[PDB]
Amino acid sequence: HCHANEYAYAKWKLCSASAICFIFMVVTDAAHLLIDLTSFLLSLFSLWLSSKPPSKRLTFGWHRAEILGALLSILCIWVVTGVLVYLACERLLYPDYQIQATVMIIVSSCAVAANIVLTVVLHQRANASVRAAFVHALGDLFQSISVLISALIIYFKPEYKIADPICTFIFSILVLASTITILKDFSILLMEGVPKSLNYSGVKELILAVDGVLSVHSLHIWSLTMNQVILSAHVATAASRDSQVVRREIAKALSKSFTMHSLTIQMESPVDQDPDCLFCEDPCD
Amino acid sequence: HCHEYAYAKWKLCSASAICFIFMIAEVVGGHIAGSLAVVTDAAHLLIDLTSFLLSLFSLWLSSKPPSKRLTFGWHRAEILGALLSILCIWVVTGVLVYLACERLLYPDYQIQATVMIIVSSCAVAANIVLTANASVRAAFVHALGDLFQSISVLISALIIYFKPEYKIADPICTFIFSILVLASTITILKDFSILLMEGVPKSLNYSGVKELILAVDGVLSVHSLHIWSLTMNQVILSAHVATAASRDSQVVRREIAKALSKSFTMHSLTIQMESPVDQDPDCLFCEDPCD
Ligand SMILES: [Zn+2]
Ligand SMILES: [Zn+2]
Ligand SMILES: [Zn+2]
Ligand SMILES: [Zn+2]
Repeated sequence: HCHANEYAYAKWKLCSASAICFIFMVVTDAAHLLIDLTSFLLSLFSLWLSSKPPSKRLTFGWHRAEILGALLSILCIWVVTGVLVYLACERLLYPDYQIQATVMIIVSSCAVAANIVLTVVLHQRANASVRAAFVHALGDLFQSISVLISALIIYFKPEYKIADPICTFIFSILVLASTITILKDFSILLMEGVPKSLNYSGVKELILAVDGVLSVHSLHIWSLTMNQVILSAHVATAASRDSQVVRREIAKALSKSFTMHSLTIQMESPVDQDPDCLFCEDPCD
Repeated sequence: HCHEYAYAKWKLCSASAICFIFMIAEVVGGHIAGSLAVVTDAAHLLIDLTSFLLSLFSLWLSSKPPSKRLTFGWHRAEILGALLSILCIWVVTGVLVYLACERLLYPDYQIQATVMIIVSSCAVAANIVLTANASVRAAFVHALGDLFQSISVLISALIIYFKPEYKIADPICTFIFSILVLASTITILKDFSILLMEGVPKSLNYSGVKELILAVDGVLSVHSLHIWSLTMNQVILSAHVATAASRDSQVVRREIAKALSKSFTMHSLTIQMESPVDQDPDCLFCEDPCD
């Protein structure tokens, strides 16, 4: 008949961390004291949207909205990065600037400790929702050390005085290198692309492992947000065989292969027309 | 059975290049000259430029057929680029309102708008020379719409040449134009978001299509009804259905899909055509959409 364990593990992840970065929240230096707080509050928002039920307009529910908000946060990250870059290139163009070289250090003192508390505690031992907040936390950890160490030279030998530019540069660059991966991941998720953890051809062999299947076309198997996969394909079997028990055994095999979320099978007839099935011939791969 | 590219590129890539140099002119008149009002349409021209860009981009993608990792072609990358361009519009409007409210609170500036007027005067004249299916009309309506916006920027600045008394025509006009453009963004982004989360198309109705299902001799009971569209107008269908053992299930779904095609166009569709086991009270995982 084809028919709150791990998501609930996330309630104790940010609801506290939100208040923590809130307490965390020089006047211009306190600017990024909220870029993390807002992001993680929106992450919790995404969690509550994952809690939502299905509907008619949204038959599957309100799930991918989580990735939507995630990528929105990532775009705001893209934003704040370029902001810092503008500051750095301008202050390169304006190499003159005066401020005590430790007043920012002494407040980055708690910051490096502030960030690392929430960052690596949020480290894994696998919803990307958590990971998106983590790489942000891991991201602003760079902001914690972008000026802390890079200003000590000014405090010690200001004959260079511009180590903050290069350190900000490299840290923002590494944040972006962190982004690119999950960026392309989220893309192919929303791009209706099959999940990374799966091998289309592998699933094909899983199918063909049954005596019943003689051919399969119009196969489509993509996933929801994280581990919720949807399956569709056509199949022709021996006309002598009972599709019902056949398809039941098929679904049995697909389940015993690995997890599923939703499966549809056309169960076509052997009849069928290969020479012009080219419309769904095969994925070019 | 379960079922020009050059000119397509050229007449649209070249047209986008015409819009590009349009932007180029209105922006070389833009920054150093005045820096106050003219930049308003700049984005609008630029955002429509990017719209044409991403449409031809999507054609370029469609030139690549689907693959193993991509079962449905590079279509939805259209929406990706669309929403990204939307966010660019949002950030440019944001910096615009930022500087505008700053100049409002900080009146410390001065402008000889006249020399900045004529560089923006022929700009709307350039909007005049650039003038079917109710879409080209909608584009002509868009064109007419662009005028109302573009023509408004001058008439504001003109009396100021005679009336230095107020001088505040630029902030308010920039503000209202930002409102119009952000409202357009709101509309289109609501549309595209509802499209995402694998939403059903607005042009169609779940209840209507499921009634079309239930209105056939074969059907006895359906469930798992999951239907939606890809990017713009290509819809996909998935659902289960049980009926009597006597029915020739194959021809049943055959005629079902036939009547569905008859109802309207689809891109893909699958049906499981389930059995009269029917664990109805335990089908709560597939009982109905909450609506
Ligand atoms: Zn079922
Ligand atoms: Zn075929
Ligand atoms: Zn087929
Ligand atoms: Zn059920």
